[PDB]
Amino acid sequence: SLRVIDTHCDALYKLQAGKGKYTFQDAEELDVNFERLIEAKMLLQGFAIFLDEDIPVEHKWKKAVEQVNIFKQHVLHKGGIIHHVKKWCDLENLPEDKIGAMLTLEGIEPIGRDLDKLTQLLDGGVLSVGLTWNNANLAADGIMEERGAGLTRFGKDIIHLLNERKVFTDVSHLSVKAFWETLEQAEFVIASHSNAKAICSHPRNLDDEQIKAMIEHDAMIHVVFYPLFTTNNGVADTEDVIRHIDHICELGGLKNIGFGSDFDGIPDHVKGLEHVGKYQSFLETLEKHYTKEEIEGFASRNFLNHLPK
Ligand SMILES: CC(C)C[C@H](N)P(=O)(O)C[C@H](C)C(=O)O
Ligand SMILES: [Zn+2]
Ligand SMILES: [Zn+2]
Repeated sequence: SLRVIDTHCDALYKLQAGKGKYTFQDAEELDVNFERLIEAKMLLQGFAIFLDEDIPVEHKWKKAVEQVNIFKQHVLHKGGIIHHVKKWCDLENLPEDKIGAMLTLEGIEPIGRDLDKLTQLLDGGVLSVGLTWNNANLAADGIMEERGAGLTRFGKDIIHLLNERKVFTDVSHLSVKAFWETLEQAEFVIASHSNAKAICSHPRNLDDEQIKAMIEHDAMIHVVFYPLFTTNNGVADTEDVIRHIDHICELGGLKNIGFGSDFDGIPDHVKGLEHVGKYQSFLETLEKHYTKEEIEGFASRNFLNHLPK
């Protein structure tokens, strides 16, 4: 078996929505739960902070802080084993009996116009920040906004702070224009959950030009287990996920590929990747296609080679 790094799940959004109905220990309805993370042999799971687009502007910060509190109270020190990775040394020094968990921020909506709110989140240990979800916000346009604009000054100022703090700038969800501008501005670039658009043409995916640029930037691309972004017909299994891995390798990105499941953030599943406990069976499926060294690259080593430094 091999340890796993997965950059993106929406367990916090789901736990929050559940209103106490879900036990993180073992709830079957949670794609990511304690028992399943153990089964996965998880090394590091990214937990996104994300609010429904319908949480009003005046409550977004409160609800985000609530998610951070859910993380601290119900995820963290689960089994004593879940260990909060708040800085990159925490991961590099992680005890072998621990499973690392980091916070990431999916769109800067919760900070309003206040950079100090972002500072608070970074101090709290957020290690990757997506400037946008799908919508227009004060930092940039996300991919679903028809205007498709790039970065605002605020967006640029945010990226500068991220660079300074050795935090990833996450391009998943950005408009095409914001993507290109972000590559010029950001020092530590990741796509925490995006697939290849040549293989599945959803606008949420990255085209060949974008993928080549990511590689040139020495960025990480973390493939996502959502059938809608995996196959054009919307029905997908693990071999279909591998077609994206193949494609990125073909574009020169063997060492730039990781996993970003989007577990708990998706209405249906890739067959064979129904929940995070399926990870080990998926890695063995990979053995028909790639060497153990290459698979270890996808599972953890690529990400580990790209920590902000
Ligand atoms: C919690 C649900 C509603 C939204 C998630 N934050 P998502 O990560 O945006 C899932 C989606 C398919 C995507 O990645 O585009
Ligand atoms: Zn998410
Ligand atoms: Zn998302």
